[PDB]
Amino acid sequence: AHVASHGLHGNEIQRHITEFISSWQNHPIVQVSADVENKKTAQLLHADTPRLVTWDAGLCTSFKIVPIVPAQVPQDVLAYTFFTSSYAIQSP
Amino acid sequence: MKRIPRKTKGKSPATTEPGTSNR
Amino acid sequence: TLVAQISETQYPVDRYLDWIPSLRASAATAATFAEWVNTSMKTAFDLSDMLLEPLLSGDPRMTQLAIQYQQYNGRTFNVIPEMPGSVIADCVQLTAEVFNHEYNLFGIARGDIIIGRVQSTHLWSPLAPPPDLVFDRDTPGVHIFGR
Amino acid sequence: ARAAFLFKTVGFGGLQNVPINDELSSHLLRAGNSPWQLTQFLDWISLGRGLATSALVPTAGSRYYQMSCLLSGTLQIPFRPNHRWGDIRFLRLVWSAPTLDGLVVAPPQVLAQPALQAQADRVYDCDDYPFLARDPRFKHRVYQQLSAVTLLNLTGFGPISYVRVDEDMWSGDVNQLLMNYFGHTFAEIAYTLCQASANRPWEHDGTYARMTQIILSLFWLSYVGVIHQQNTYRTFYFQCNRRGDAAEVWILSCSLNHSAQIRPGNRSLFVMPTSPDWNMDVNLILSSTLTGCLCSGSQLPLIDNNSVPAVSRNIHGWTGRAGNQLHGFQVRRMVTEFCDRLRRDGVMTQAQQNQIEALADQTQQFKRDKLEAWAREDDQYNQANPNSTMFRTKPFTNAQWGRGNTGATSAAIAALI
Amino acid sequence: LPGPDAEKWYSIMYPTRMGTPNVSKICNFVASCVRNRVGRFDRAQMMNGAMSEWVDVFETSDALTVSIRGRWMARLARMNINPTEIEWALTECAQGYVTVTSPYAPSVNRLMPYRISNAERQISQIIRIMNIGNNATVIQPVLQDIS
Amino acid sequence: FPEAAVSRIVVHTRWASNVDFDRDSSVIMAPPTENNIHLFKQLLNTETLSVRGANPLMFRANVLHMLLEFVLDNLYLNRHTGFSQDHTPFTEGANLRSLPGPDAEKWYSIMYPTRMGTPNVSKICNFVASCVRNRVGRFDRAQMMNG
Amino acid sequence: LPGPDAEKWYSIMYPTRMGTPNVSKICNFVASCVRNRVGRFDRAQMMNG
Amino acid sequence: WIKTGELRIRIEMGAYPYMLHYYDPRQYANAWNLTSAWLEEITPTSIPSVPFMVPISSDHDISSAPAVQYIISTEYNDRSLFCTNSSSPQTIAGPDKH
Amino acid sequence: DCRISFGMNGAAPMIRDETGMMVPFEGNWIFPLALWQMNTRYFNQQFDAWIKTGELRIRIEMGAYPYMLHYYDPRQYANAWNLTSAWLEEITPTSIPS
Repeated sequence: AHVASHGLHGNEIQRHITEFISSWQNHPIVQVSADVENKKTAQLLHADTPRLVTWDAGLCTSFKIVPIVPAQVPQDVLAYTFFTSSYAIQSP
Repeated sequence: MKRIPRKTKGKSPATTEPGTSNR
Repeated sequence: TLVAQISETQYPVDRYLDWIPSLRASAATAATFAEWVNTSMKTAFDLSDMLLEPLLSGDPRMTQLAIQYQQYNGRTFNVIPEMPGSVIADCVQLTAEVFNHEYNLFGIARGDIIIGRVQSTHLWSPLAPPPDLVFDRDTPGVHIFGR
Repeated sequence: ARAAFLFKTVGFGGLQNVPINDELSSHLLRAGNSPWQLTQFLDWISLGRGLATSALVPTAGSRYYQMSCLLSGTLQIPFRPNHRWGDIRFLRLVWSAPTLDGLVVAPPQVLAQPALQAQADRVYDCDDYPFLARDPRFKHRVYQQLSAVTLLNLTGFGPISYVRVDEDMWSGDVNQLLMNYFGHTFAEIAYTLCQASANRPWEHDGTYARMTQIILSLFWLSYVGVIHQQNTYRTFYFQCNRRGDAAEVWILSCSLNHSAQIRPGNRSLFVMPTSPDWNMDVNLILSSTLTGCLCSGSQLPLIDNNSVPAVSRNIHGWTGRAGNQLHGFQVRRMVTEFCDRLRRDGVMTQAQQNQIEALADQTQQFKRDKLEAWAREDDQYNQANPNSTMFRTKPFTNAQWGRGNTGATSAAIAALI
Repeated sequence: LPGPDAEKWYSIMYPTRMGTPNVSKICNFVASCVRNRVGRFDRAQMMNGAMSEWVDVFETSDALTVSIRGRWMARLARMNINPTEIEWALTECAQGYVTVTSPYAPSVNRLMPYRISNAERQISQIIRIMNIGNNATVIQPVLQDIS
Repeated sequence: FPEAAVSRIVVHTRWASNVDFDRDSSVIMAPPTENNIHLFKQLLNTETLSVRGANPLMFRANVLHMLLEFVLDNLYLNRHTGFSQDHTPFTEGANLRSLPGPDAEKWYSIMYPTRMGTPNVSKICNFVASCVRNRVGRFDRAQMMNG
Repeated sequence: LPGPDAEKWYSIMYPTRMGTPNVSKICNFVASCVRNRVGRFDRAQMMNG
Repeated sequence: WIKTGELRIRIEMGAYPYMLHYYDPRQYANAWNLTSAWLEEITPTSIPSVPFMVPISSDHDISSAPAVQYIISTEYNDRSLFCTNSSSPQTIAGPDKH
Repeated sequence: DCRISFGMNGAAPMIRDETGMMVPFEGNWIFPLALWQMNTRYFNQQFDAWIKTGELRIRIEMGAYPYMLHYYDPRQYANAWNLTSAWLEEITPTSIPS
């Protein structure tokens, strides 16, 4: 979990922003967002910092196609069949 | 998926190493 | 075929496992060995009666069975049956021949070992060491010991 | 789109056996038994304080050369006509398995018989050893090194690199993808790219092949001074921390509104440091490694026979009849060429140049005294033990410390824009 | 996509998936499209584990939104720094009483957006100066807390 | 094959067998990370001073016996079970032999490497990619048949 | 067909569907038939919906 | 002498059973304990499996850390090794087997 | 300017020279006492292991220092590590024990 901070991958909690460590004494110091609920021996980052990095795992579109007036019509083909299985037709 | 809550309102083998002893 | 590979018999057979240490079995030792070679075969074929028992009554380190009888005039008649092949025997040897190569797959390692400190950060396998960490009898500055 | 896979083993420096012994070869197997892992050729330092020394491996070039030897001997075992891989030994070394997975100590039965009398300057064609010919993946996995080596074995000088310029490479989102490299050091960008080449075979004109070529391009153009903070290539330019210092640190930086005019067309050439001080310049030596990977998948233009020693002429995939020539250069001298341009374009003050040069001088001296001294240490050993002669670093001659053609190639590179 | 029923979205992400079962305006379209441009198109050469560090894919989306996120990307990427730089910075600030070292392994997909132009910092600090607006209350602390 | 950092081969007679009669002479070995000393001390290692540990002079003797059981335990005839016509893209139209019992398709994955495609970029796939498609399943059959 | 288990009838409506898995008089037949003549053959040009 | 001195002994054995102890390469590891216990338990009759301490191969860059060993083989014996990081693209550090 | 660059993928870690050369943890080094004091933890952690069972030897420059003696019976094994381990570990940017 820790070494991840150096680039070495899983062979620290994201809550960490700053991980400092002195060489002449045993007393590490880590900073966490002031908005957290567990300031347990952690130091704080008060700055009103903006969230630049954000992710979207969904679709990268901002327009959607909608039905205004529904309708249902008869069709020659009703579904796809494979051996005994049968899958339905899903349009885009 | 993860989730980061908003802080604002929106539009809504011995292993004992030889130097690790604390002094 | 087997026993002849742990004792000194004059039976001609290819020895493939001579590199695996073994003493020179005495009749007594050979015997107990036989008993296993015996029972193992019985339990494998679901036999519950005799089979080889009689041969295990004294120095089973044998070569070949034969029977004869004598006449009052001293002449004798010796009958030595011509033993044919043996699937079991050959198979044992076949697999033994393979063992001589795939020996590791069977949990056995060949060669010797070397006890000595080696502190480093390298990642070579101790089962496949780098040449200059191993030395042999015909190496300079070595000392060999005896009893 | 490469189709001929051959490499050239190293030659003896006037020795009567490959310039490597047991002690050395054993110590090289750093990251394991595989002589194909990357961390066997290059170490990774968080840079800027550079110059790693070792009792047996003085410089970074020292290692690069040594590996070249190790592979040069060992490889001759399976490349014999009988293609046997573990019946004969080479210095008490023997291959682990057919797929040349790793190296190990020769079995007693083998140590009993004489070793393989390996020869020098040999040229082999992978496709001859069955196992390699049948599995393209395997072949590719290995060639990475094999080519990287021949790029250090074609000439008695340093590691050859490939510089190309062609606006047609920027076709597609290739541009977008590069910007992700902004902020990283050359060393980092190269190490990673090199490491990731063997993952799987790639197409000769794919986003990989292209980017790696562009990076090389960018690096060199900056190294020489053609591209810079106020004369960028599509806003890209490598900025050096403090040119001349012992260990240089270049970072891919961005600069807007100073893009230079690039001439349409496809142009390329080969470069190579000739001054011994390359054994201590991590970037120069990485740049070659990277080039090597490029070759593992793409077929570059042949190198003109007349630019390389006899032994290495007409090598199907590398040297040919009439092709591009090699451009050598002294490290120190180039430093000035670098400066002159920057100064002239008004990015560097005369004063600053004077400082840099002064440093570069100081460095050269330092780096030389070392190399030159370790050299003796070697000859001293070779006389002491004639049965295990070797070289901890590629041999070099006093002549190699000259300027010879620096200005020439300097201009040549600049002429790619 | 992440979550349950990933195959539920396929139908919407790739028009070409639905065949051309019937004779409908919808199908007339699908019939018109080319088969080969769907799914993963190109991927990164570098990878952690068996997963690629990045990839290019065909899928429903809108040029505008894509184009926007494209620039947003760039902008951030330009703000990149690498630990080595941090070493120099923190160390220099210390006026030489300590020395920072930030170790790290090789990677190109390690985004650390922190670099900007002085111009930007100036503009920003002019805003700060205007904020005071002669209200001692705003300064009072800075001065004190520093002392 | 196993998807893991390290995998080794091990001897284990009839681990995947399904017989009518049990010769019950198995040679089962455990993974090298555990102790197998027991396989080499079944014999003359009776009057020992330590539970763990075998006697080297009885090695060959023990090993031989082991090879004997390795054979005895494998003395069977290979029974012919039915097949199924497979239409998985990778083994299209092949006739895979189905073992007896439930989940016959569970074993396919192990009986035919080539079945799993080449989905990802892994050492495993690099292999599968290397194999030839056509050699899997039923290869040749008898002309005579009952039913 | 209409109703449930329409795929139940396929087996009877189209001989050619069952492959040629085994060596049986039945298969010898199926093997003999031509693949292309099964299912819809030709349709009207006019249509509602 | 063996432990902290400069004595190294090659025990001639011929053939021998072995046992493996895998360890995390990026952490200290001293095999003296095992090799001690091995020597301790040798007998005019017995001889426990020889213990080897091998590193865990990895499909990604890792930090290094000291490792003290006392027992190595004298010829290849890792033949039972089938494959390292089988599910990954390649082995970066440690024994690489395909 | 001395600093340390960790090792990776089996490679060895290295500390920086005074001329800017980076060497591995072995050989003969020279440390002015102060230098250690200002980094006790980090150093003890990185070097101790190599000093004890490895091949590293350091000469700490002190000038003058108080000393204490520990006599022992020559006919019986005696290892002074435990004693010197404590010393090194108890060094501070403000103190050193006899």
